[PDB]
Amino acid sequence: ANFLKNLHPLLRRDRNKKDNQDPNFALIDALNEEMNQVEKDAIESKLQSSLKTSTSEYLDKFGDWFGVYRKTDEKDDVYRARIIKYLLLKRGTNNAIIDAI
Amino acid sequence: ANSGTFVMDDGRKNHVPAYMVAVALGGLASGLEIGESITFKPLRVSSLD
Repeated sequence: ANFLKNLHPLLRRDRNKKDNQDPNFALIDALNEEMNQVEKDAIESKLQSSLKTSTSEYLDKFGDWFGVYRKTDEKDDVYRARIIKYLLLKRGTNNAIIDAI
Repeated sequence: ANSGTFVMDDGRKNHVPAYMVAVALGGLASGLEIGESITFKPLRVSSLD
């Protein structure tokens, strides 16, 4: 969101008093809105690269990597908990069998 | 004699009577050097009635 900072210095950054319908300010603020929205999305994209904070599609990618597939109507939190549990399954003892049952 | 519309920089179309035109001639003549004349000079008016 450095669009106005790296813009050509002579161009106006502020809607001009002489005209409330200044098309230059309109175009600049439009482009600036798109730049800031893309920056916002790029910041929020970090949550998808972590198993802890992933959501639907990327969480499905993680569960496909781990071998665990989403059930019908299975939300993100229970699904990630089920993946984590599936990785940490004790096996080979009475207590493990009892828990599996 | 003439009256006309002056398009203000603010965007308002000032359709004004003839004495505002006389104000424009007086403001033109005030800036001209002594001895000069407003004859054949532009008036910077958008339209006339």
